[PDB]
Amino acid sequence: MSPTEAPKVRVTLFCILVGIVLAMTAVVSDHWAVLSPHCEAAHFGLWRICTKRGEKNCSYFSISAAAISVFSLGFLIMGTICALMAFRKKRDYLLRPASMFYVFAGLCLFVSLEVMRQSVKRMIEYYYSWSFACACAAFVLLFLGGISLLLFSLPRMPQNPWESCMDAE
Repeated sequence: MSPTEAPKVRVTLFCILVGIVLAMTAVVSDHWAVLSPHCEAAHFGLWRICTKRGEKNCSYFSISAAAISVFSLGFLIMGTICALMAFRKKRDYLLRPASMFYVFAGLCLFVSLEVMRQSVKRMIEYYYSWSFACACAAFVLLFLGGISLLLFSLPRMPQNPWESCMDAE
């Protein structure tokens, strides 16, 4: 009850509940780039590429980011299964891996972010408004709500000569 029902571990776990959906806001919305030739204004994403002058023509062609963000979504889903099952049956050891997959799901958007930047750099201007700063707020959420959940579930630095990690109870 001490590492799983403390409020400092549930403020963090509710914070991941924000970043679980903001990284889902990014992975469906294709709004994190603006092609601006000057009409051929196109808005890039992972899955659909839509050129807007209504003449809303959304289609596909980017593959790297898409493939990389199967792992960012999937890892998060797997992480939840460790985290949803670690609040019951008095097991708290289980949470330790749940904090691993949220760092990974954090860092598998950050490849995605870097992968999407190259596409806009190789292809007329660039501007991101709606879903780069979404995912750069779900990167920084999942990457840092994962490391803090880790240190809020690893026991403590021992602080005394007698104490040891994995110390009884």
